[PDB]
Amino acid sequence: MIQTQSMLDVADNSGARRVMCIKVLGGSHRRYAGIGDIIKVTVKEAIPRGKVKKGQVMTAVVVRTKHGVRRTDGSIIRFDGNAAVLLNNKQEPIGTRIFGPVTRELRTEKFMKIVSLAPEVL
Amino acid sequence: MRHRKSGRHLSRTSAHRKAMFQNMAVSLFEHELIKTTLPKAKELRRVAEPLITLAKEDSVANRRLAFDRTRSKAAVGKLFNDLGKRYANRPGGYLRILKCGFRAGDNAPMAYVELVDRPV
Amino acid sequence: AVQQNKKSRSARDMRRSHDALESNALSVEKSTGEVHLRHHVSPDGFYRGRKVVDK
Amino acid sequence: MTIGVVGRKCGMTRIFTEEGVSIPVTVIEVEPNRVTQFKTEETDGYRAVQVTAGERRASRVTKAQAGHFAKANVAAGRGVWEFRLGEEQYAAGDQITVDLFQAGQMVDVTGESKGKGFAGTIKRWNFRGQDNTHGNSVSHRVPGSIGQCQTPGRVFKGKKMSGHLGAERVTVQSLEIVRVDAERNLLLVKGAVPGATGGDVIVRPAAKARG
Amino acid sequence: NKIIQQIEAEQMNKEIPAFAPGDTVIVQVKVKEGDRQRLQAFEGVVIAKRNRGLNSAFTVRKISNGVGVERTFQTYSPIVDSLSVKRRGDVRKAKLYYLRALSGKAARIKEKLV
RNA sequence: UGUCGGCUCAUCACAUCCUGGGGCUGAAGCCGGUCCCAAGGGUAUGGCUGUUCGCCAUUUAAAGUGGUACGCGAGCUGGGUUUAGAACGUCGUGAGACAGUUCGGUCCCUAUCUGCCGUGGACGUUUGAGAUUUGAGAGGGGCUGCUCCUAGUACGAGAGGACCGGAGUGGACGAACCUCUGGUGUUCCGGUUGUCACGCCAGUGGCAUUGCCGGGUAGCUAUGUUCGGAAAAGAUAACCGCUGAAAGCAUCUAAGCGGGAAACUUGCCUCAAGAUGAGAUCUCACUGGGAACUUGAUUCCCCUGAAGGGCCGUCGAAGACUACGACGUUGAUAGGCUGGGUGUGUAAGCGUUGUGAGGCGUUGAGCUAACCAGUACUAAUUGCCCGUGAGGCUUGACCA
RNA sequence: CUUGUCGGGUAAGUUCCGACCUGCACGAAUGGCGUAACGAUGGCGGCGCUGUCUCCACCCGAGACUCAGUGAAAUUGAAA
RNA sequence: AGGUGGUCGGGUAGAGAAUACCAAGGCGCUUGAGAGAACUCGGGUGAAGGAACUAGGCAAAAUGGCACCGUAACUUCGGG
RNA sequence: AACCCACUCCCGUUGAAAAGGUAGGGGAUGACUUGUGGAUCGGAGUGAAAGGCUAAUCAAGCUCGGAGAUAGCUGGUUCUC
RNA sequence: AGGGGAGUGAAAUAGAACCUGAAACCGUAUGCGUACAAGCAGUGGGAGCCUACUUGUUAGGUGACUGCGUACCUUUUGUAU
Ligand SMILES: [Mg+2]
Ligand SMILES: [Mg+2]
Ligand SMILES: [Mg+2]
Ligand SMILES: [Mg+2]
Ligand SMILES: [Mg+2]
Ligand SMILES: [Mg+2]
Ligand SMILES: [Mg+2]
Ligand SMILES: [Mg+2]
Ligand SMILES: [Mg+2]
Ligand SMILES: [Mg+2]
Ligand SMILES: [Mg+2]
Ligand SMILES: [Mg+2]
Ligand SMILES: [Mg+2]
Ligand SMILES: [Mg+2]
Ligand SMILES: [Mg+2]
Ligand SMILES: [Mg+2]
Ligand SMILES: [Mg+2]
Ligand SMILES: [Mg+2]
Ligand SMILES: [Mg+2]
Ligand SMILES: [Mg+2]
Ligand SMILES: [Mg+2]
Ligand SMILES: [Mg+2]
Ligand SMILES: [Mg+2]
Ligand SMILES: [Mg+2]
Ligand SMILES: [Mg+2]
Ligand SMILES: [Mg+2]
Ligand SMILES: [Mg+2]
Ligand SMILES: [Mg+2]
Ligand SMILES: [Mg+2]
Ligand SMILES: [Mg+2]
Ligand SMILES: [Mg+2]
Ligand SMILES: [Mg+2]
Ligand SMILES: [Mg+2]
Ligand SMILES: [Mg+2]
Ligand SMILES: [Mg+2]
Ligand SMILES: [Mg+2]
Ligand SMILES: [Mg+2]
Ligand SMILES: [Mg+2]
Ligand SMILES: [Mg+2]
Ligand SMILES: [Mg+2]
Ligand SMILES: [Mg+2]
Ligand SMILES: [Mg+2]
Ligand SMILES: [Mg+2]
Ligand SMILES: [Mg+2]
Ligand SMILES: [Mg+2]
Ligand SMILES: [Mg+2]
Ligand SMILES: [Mg+2]
Ligand SMILES: [Mg+2]
Ligand SMILES: [Mg+2]
Ligand SMILES: [Mg+2]
Ligand SMILES: [Mg+2]
Ligand SMILES: [Mg+2]
Ligand SMILES: [Mg+2]
Ligand SMILES: [Mg+2]
Ligand SMILES: [Mg+2]
Ligand SMILES: [Mg+2]
Ligand SMILES: [Mg+2]
Ligand SMILES: [Mg+2]
Ligand SMILES: [Mg+2]
Ligand SMILES: [Mg+2]
Ligand SMILES: [Mg+2]
Ligand SMILES: [Mg+2]
Ligand SMILES: [Mg+2]
Ligand SMILES: [Mg+2]
Ligand SMILES: [Mg+2]
Ligand SMILES: [Mg+2]
Ligand SMILES: [Mg+2]
Ligand SMILES: [Mg+2]
Ligand SMILES: [Mg+2]
Ligand SMILES: [Mg+2]
Ligand SMILES: [Mg+2]
Ligand SMILES: [Mg+2]
Ligand SMILES: [Mg+2]
Ligand SMILES: [Mg+2]
Ligand SMILES: [Mg+2]
Ligand SMILES: [Mg+2]
Ligand SMILES: [Mg+2]
Ligand SMILES: [Mg+2]
Ligand SMILES: [Mg+2]
Ligand SMILES: [Mg+2]
Ligand SMILES: [Mg+2]
Ligand SMILES: [Mg+2]
Ligand SMILES: [Mg+2]
Ligand SMILES: [Mg+2]
Ligand SMILES: [Mg+2]
Ligand SMILES: [Mg+2]
Ligand SMILES: [Mg+2]
Ligand SMILES: [Mg+2]
Ligand SMILES: [Mg+2]
Ligand SMILES: [Mg+2]
Ligand SMILES: [Mg+2]
Ligand SMILES: [Mg+2]
Ligand SMILES: [Mg+2]
Ligand SMILES: [Mg+2]
Ligand SMILES: [Mg+2]
Ligand SMILES: [Mg+2]
Ligand SMILES: [Mg+2]
Ligand SMILES: [Mg+2]
Ligand SMILES: [Mg+2]
Ligand SMILES: [Mg+2]
Ligand SMILES: [Mg+2]
Ligand SMILES: [Mg+2]
Ligand SMILES: [Mg+2]
Ligand SMILES: [Mg+2]
Ligand SMILES: [Mg+2]
Ligand SMILES: [Mg+2]
Ligand SMILES: [Mg+2]
Ligand SMILES: [Mg+2]
Ligand SMILES: [Mg+2]
Ligand SMILES: [Mg+2]
Ligand SMILES: [Mg+2]
Ligand SMILES: [Mg+2]
Ligand SMILES: [Mg+2]
Ligand SMILES: [Mg+2]
Ligand SMILES: [Mg+2]
Ligand SMILES: [Mg+2]
Ligand SMILES: [Mg+2]
Ligand SMILES: [Mg+2]
Ligand SMILES: [Mg+2]
Ligand SMILES: [Mg+2]
Ligand SMILES: [Mg+2]
Ligand SMILES: [Mg+2]
Ligand SMILES: [Mg+2]
Ligand SMILES: [Mg+2]
Ligand SMILES: [Mg+2]
Ligand SMILES: [Mg+2]
Ligand SMILES: [Mg+2]
Ligand SMILES: [Mg+2]
Ligand SMILES: [Mg+2]
Ligand SMILES: [Mg+2]
Ligand SMILES: [Mg+2]
Ligand SMILES: [Mg+2]
Ligand SMILES: [Mg+2]
Ligand SMILES: [Mg+2]
Ligand SMILES: [Mg+2]
Ligand SMILES: [Mg+2]
Ligand SMILES: [Mg+2]
Ligand SMILES: [Mg+2]
Ligand SMILES: [Mg+2]
Ligand SMILES: [Mg+2]
Ligand SMILES: [Mg+2]
Ligand SMILES: [Mg+2]
Ligand SMILES: [Mg+2]
Ligand SMILES: [Mg+2]
Ligand SMILES: [Mg+2]
Ligand SMILES: [Mg+2]
Ligand SMILES: [Mg+2]
Ligand SMILES: [Mg+2]
Ligand SMILES: [Mg+2]
Ligand SMILES: [Mg+2]
Ligand SMILES: [Mg+2]
Ligand SMILES: [Mg+2]
Ligand SMILES: [Mg+2]
Ligand SMILES: [Mg+2]
Ligand SMILES: [Mg+2]
Ligand SMILES: [Mg+2]
Ligand SMILES: [Mg+2]
Ligand SMILES: [Mg+2]
Ligand SMILES: [Mg+2]
Ligand SMILES: [Mg+2]
Ligand SMILES: [Mg+2]
Ligand SMILES: [Mg+2]
Ligand SMILES: [Mg+2]
Ligand SMILES: [Mg+2]
Ligand SMILES: [Mg+2]
Ligand SMILES: [Mg+2]
Ligand SMILES: [Mg+2]
Ligand SMILES: [Mg+2]
Ligand SMILES: [Mg+2]
Ligand SMILES: [Mg+2]
Ligand SMILES: [Mg+2]
Ligand SMILES: [Mg+2]
Ligand SMILES: [Mg+2]
Ligand SMILES: [Mg+2]
Repeated sequence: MIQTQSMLDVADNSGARRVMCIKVLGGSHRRYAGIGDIIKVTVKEAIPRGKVKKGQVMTAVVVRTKHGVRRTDGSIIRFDGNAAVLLNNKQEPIGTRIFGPVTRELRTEKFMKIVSLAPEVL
Repeated sequence: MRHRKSGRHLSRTSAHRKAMFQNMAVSLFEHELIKTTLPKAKELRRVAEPLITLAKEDSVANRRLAFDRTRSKAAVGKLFNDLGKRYANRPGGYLRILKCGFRAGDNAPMAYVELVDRPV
Repeated sequence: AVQQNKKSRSARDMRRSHDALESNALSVEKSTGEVHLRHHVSPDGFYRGRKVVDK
Repeated sequence: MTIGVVGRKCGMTRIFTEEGVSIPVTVIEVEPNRVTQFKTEETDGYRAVQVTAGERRASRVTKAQAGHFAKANVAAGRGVWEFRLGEEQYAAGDQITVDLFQAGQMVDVTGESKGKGFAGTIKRWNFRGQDNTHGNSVSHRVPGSIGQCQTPGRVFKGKKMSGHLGAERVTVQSLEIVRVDAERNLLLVKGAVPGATGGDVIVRPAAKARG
Repeated sequence: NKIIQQIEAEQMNKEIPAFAPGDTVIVQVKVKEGDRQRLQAFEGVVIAKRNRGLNSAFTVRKISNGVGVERTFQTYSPIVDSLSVKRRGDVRKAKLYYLRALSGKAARIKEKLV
């Protein structure tokens, strides 16, 4: 679960290193964003010649959380950190590569592109 | 809430509650009939009775275990020599509680705790 | 906080209509005819036809 | 509605489906219910059936209840319950088992919830606490204000205050029967059932259903 | 609780070999990506266990692509197709939660040869 | 009669912000504008500032306007303002002043009455008792997004894009629960530092915040799991009618007959006969004498006190005390005991290897709270007190 | 007037830092402008850390509650 | 639970008259017993976040020893 | 550290206390702290200056006198027709 | 400790906290009223019950039910306020 002021690293290659959540989208008074949830972030650290800058406001999808995701047989998968992928205006990834593993809850129509690029899908 | 919980606080810390019942059990083995408050007598049978069960089998490891729980050399010898042989064929229930009124000082309900088969 | 008027005689006696004391369950030992509290050892040291403490 | 069974709550467990899904299940043991009395329009007004289940030792059954239990040769059990039936016929001494239910079959379960003794406004009414620092004075879980100034000048009836989260009668609606066991007299229901293990529960067909 | 025990005992027929915390195990996990049914492998060290009959569980931990991931399996779930011990570990504890703060060579488990 | 703002908790109006129903449009569609009906339920988080406001950033279906001592300090705060200290600008010869700035600056009260939230005692309900009940009445609840199919269809040159109907999945809110995922778990098991003690070695114990820690059973619990808001019926609002004259036409209206909304009455949940209008049903118990009258719903004495209730005891996922629920030897109510389970993690002693710390074996050992099952070993006595002795009169209808 | 205007810092800065000069109403021993070290001094910003907070949960002691003993206080025209 | 001048002052750890566990010596603080509600006080642990709290990081959490390596602007040449 | 002090929070506010306590805080060889004895006082003393302190009293101490100061101001003022 | 008798005394309810022994205040006994009823507690009317004796055109005690009815002082233009 991700809320406002949470810091999470970037699993893309878009030039950003750390982003901060500034809004959880999709409902009034909504509190937490899980894996597969769309959020609004600000870029906190970036590569000198990346394709995003410091202080830039944009949209990301949460891809990897320490809280985890639960399956229908009761099992749970957890990760050692929180990660996101930055998206452009039409809701496609901005980078071209994805670092680290992702989960199968991300195999939606609008995020199937980033499932294919991921080295491993848990 | 207290649902399905065992043990009385008796308005003491956990360390001072443990020392007090250690003393009470040692006195009970030495005199075989003591007088105390009724709530204290009902919590005592969860401490003294498991010690009599342990003394039925005599071995170095059992006697050390009894000494760790009663830091008394006289109590360890009274067990393993008198109690444990007297109750060899007794399946539990080695002490008996009998209500005996109230104290004058604060109107506290009192009880008698004695071993079942005292020689007298 | 304190009263704005003093309580009347009748008002405080109504509050005490629950202050009465109840009695205890007393029994008589069949062997000696001695009165004692129910489920308690008698002042002479008997319970259920047996001598338990003998003072 | 209009007819059901009385049972005991045994506890919770799981059922694993062959496709690898875990179902949370409450186990309800329904000892076969016995019909004690049948109430009709012409002799009681409304229309219902009176039922009992279990056993009760003879020293704990009064002579008024023994005679009632003996008009129907039905023997005495713990508790007596009625079900308000629409158009069903029952005779004294009849049996009602888990056989009126099937797999599927959304049902309603009624029980007596666990009792919290005397609750505060935070736990009972989901109030929100005040500051824990920043100068607060002995007022961390207290309820705050309870009214207004001279206008009305009284506390309104129904105000949310503290005391006794109940051991009350609550009903949970639209629960799915996972398994009906007729030989062990068991109902396997998906979800949670009010009360503690060993409490009395009533299972009835769902009143809403439809959707 | 005597009849819940019987309801749970009828669902426990899997083989389920013997393993311990600190062991390196391989778990075959059933995946249905549509109509096709395949098995996936999850290799890592067992860091926790839970012995509760039908409600038993175990947690294994691994490093995928520079990111640590750990999964808690339900032992008698049909999603766990099979299990096998690859290596045995020599540890003193029952729950190896201290491995979360160790990363590389400091996270190695001694091998129980016999 | 304590004056701003914040927190906590609210309650009402409607001049309606969203959701619902309509008329007109300079309404093609998708969007809108304006007016009418409607108060059921909803109705942001932050940066700055003491701020209410306001401006910004990003949300939302929407971020309503007002009353309530500009609601709420015997509920909290004390940033602002309005004591005493000190300083700047300005004014005054000066003491000093400023409704101009600036730094600092004690917020008391054990609840009598009304009120409200819970929980009992007494009496009554016309003989008394155990149990099950009807429902006059009252409370709770009532929110909404997105996606897909109808259908790239109606509409439109194209761009774009529906009404009506159907399915799925969310947000916020509420209830219950503890199977799962976790938290806690000073009552269970280990590691370890300093020191004191048990004669000493080994092994243990006290104290150091539970000394510090690593795990963790039951119970409790959310962040975990399951469920809910309905559909439907009725009477209506605005609005749309049918037939129809007064008034040869016209006209929803004057007679008559309709459709119609989250509002109202039910339907869903909970309480409920102190509903003194005190209701209903099943079953149970009680079938002796005298005396005085002020001579009948009268009083007194002897005898006889049932059904049942309580006291008391062993307890409880019930509990502030109560009440409620189970049991009291014809007994598994509590403790113990015996098995198991669970947790921890290979005890002590002994034997080997080493100069020793230590290792290895016996050994997944030893110990194990609240859990499961069985078992009268211990404790629930062998008792007392309440509660009576057939249930008034009048009128009517059936029997005899 | 005023949250002056421009720049920096933040997603967003009535506070902060650097400037401009239109100084309502600075200014040279009621000293002017600087200044290393020092300060339980005022303002602003970071890292670490966290129950401050989202949003509270469980546990431990002392009260509160019940029983026995002793036993106040402010207040009060009278109260069905 | 306040204040009150001077003298003595052991062991094991320790720089120490700090601190901890003890010695000689002294004491358990003149109401007790229960039960284990809300709420108040003093504490322990806490999922995922990490100042979003607030007038303000108030309070809490955190750091903390000895030896060695290493250390900036600025400076009144001591410092920092 | 002792010792002297009093910056912050909380508790306490009918207090254990008519100014304290627990947890943190400052100085700690000096313009230091402290015992005993002595000197200065009421329009007077003393003051690293707050109108502070001078026996829980200070923009002029306490005590007894002038003295029953004065009070165009509040309050009260007693049996019957 | 305090009492019940017995004695002294004209009288101990003149008994040493001692003449008389009021009121506030606190009790025990008897009679009538009071558990569906709303407010300055009284008063106009008024049934029933109890007691006494003249046995009801009487005296004493209670007061079901019912009509009216917002204390006193001060100060004021004006107070249930
Ligand atoms: Mg128990
Ligand atoms: Mg106590
Ligand atoms: Mg200790
Ligand atoms: Mg009072
Ligand atoms: Mg009052
Ligand atoms: Mg008054
Ligand atoms: Mg008053
Ligand atoms: Mg007054
Ligand atoms: Mg009383
Ligand atoms: Mg309970
Ligand atoms: Mg809850
Ligand atoms: Mg809050
Ligand atoms: Mg809070
Ligand atoms: Mg205070
Ligand atoms: Mg506090
Ligand atoms: Mg009023
Ligand atoms: Mg409320
Ligand atoms: Mg109104
Ligand atoms: Mg309107
Ligand atoms: Mg509107
Ligand atoms: Mg319109
Ligand atoms: Mg208008
Ligand atoms: Mg509305
Ligand atoms: Mg509204
Ligand atoms: Mg409303
Ligand atoms: Mg309405
Ligand atoms: Mg409605
Ligand atoms: Mg906000
Ligand atoms: Mg501010
Ligand atoms: Mg929106
Ligand atoms: Mg309002
Ligand atoms: Mg106000
Ligand atoms: Mg308002
Ligand atoms: Mg306040
Ligand atoms: Mg205020
Ligand atoms: Mg206050
Ligand atoms: Mg107020
Ligand atoms: Mg008030
Ligand atoms: Mg207060
Ligand atoms: Mg202020
Ligand atoms: Mg001043
Ligand atoms: Mg001048
Ligand atoms: Mg200050
Ligand atoms: Mg009042
Ligand atoms: Mg009132
Ligand atoms: Mg009513
Ligand atoms: Mg309602
Ligand atoms: Mg309703
Ligand atoms: Mg909402
Ligand atoms: Mg759980
Ligand atoms: Mg834990
Ligand atoms: Mg040690
Ligand atoms: Mg020694
Ligand atoms: Mg030794
Ligand atoms: Mg050894
Ligand atoms: Mg040793
Ligand atoms: Mg030790
Ligand atoms: Mg010691
Ligand atoms: Mg100590
Ligand atoms: Mg000590
Ligand atoms: Mg520590
Ligand atoms: Mg621990
Ligand atoms: Mg755990
Ligand atoms: Mg647990
Ligand atoms: Mg309708
Ligand atoms: Mg016509
Ligand atoms: Mg017409
Ligand atoms: Mg008409
Ligand atoms: Mg209609
Ligand atoms: Mg709706
Ligand atoms: Mg409707
Ligand atoms: Mg009734
Ligand atoms: Mg009523
Ligand atoms: Mg009835
Ligand atoms: Mg009987
Ligand atoms: Mg009985
Ligand atoms: Mg009890
Ligand atoms: Mg048996
Ligand atoms: Mg038992
Ligand atoms: Mg056993
Ligand atoms: Mg095990
Ligand atoms: Mg070994
Ligand atoms: Mg060994
Ligand atoms: Mg050990
Ligand atoms: Mg081995
Ligand atoms: Mg084991
Ligand atoms: Mg300004
Ligand atoms: Mg400015
Ligand atoms: Mg600017
Ligand atoms: Mg700020
Ligand atoms: Mg700033
Ligand atoms: Mg500037
Ligand atoms: Mg200017
Ligand atoms: Mg100047
Ligand atoms: Mg000059
Ligand atoms: Mg000047
Ligand atoms: Mg300067
Ligand atoms: Mg200084
Ligand atoms: Mg200074
Ligand atoms: Mg500075
Ligand atoms: Mg800031
Ligand atoms: Mg809590
Ligand atoms: Mg406690
Ligand atoms: Mg008492
Ligand atoms: Mg008392
Ligand atoms: Mg001193
Ligand atoms: Mg020393
Ligand atoms: Mg020191
Ligand atoms: Mg000490
Ligand atoms: Mg000592
Ligand atoms: Mg000594
Ligand atoms: Mg004391
Ligand atoms: Mg606390
Ligand atoms: Mg605290
Ligand atoms: Mg704490
Ligand atoms: Mg802590
Ligand atoms: Mg713990
Ligand atoms: Mg945390
Ligand atoms: Mg953590
Ligand atoms: Mg951080
Ligand atoms: Mg902030
Ligand atoms: Mg804020
Ligand atoms: Mg604040
Ligand atoms: Mg701080
Ligand atoms: Mg903290
Ligand atoms: Mg601290
Ligand atoms: Mg600290
Ligand atoms: Mg520096
Ligand atoms: Mg000073
Ligand atoms: Mg502190
Ligand atoms: Mg201090
Ligand atoms: Mg010094
Ligand atoms: Mg010097
Ligand atoms: Mg010097
Ligand atoms: Mg100095
Ligand atoms: Mg000197
Ligand atoms: Mg002198
Ligand atoms: Mg002199
Ligand atoms: Mg003078
Ligand atoms: Mg002077
Ligand atoms: Mg001066
Ligand atoms: Mg002076
Ligand atoms: Mg001054
Ligand atoms: Mg004096
Ligand atoms: Mg003074
Ligand atoms: Mg003068
Ligand atoms: Mg004169
Ligand atoms: Mg005078
Ligand atoms: Mg005057
Ligand atoms: Mg005048
Ligand atoms: Mg006056
Ligand atoms: Mg006067
Ligand atoms: Mg005489
Ligand atoms: Mg006399
Ligand atoms: Mg006399
Ligand atoms: Mg005389
Ligand atoms: Mg006299
Ligand atoms: Mg008198
Ligand atoms: Mg009386
Ligand atoms: Mg009456
Ligand atoms: Mg009525
Ligand atoms: Mg009244
Ligand atoms: Mg009259
Ligand atoms: Mg009369
Ligand atoms: Mg009258
Ligand atoms: Mg009258
Ligand atoms: Mg009136
Ligand atoms: Mg009137
Ligand atoms: Mg007056
Ligand atoms: Mg006036
Ligand atoms: Mg006036
Ligand atoms: Mg006038
Ligand atoms: Mg008037
Ligand atoms: Mg008045």
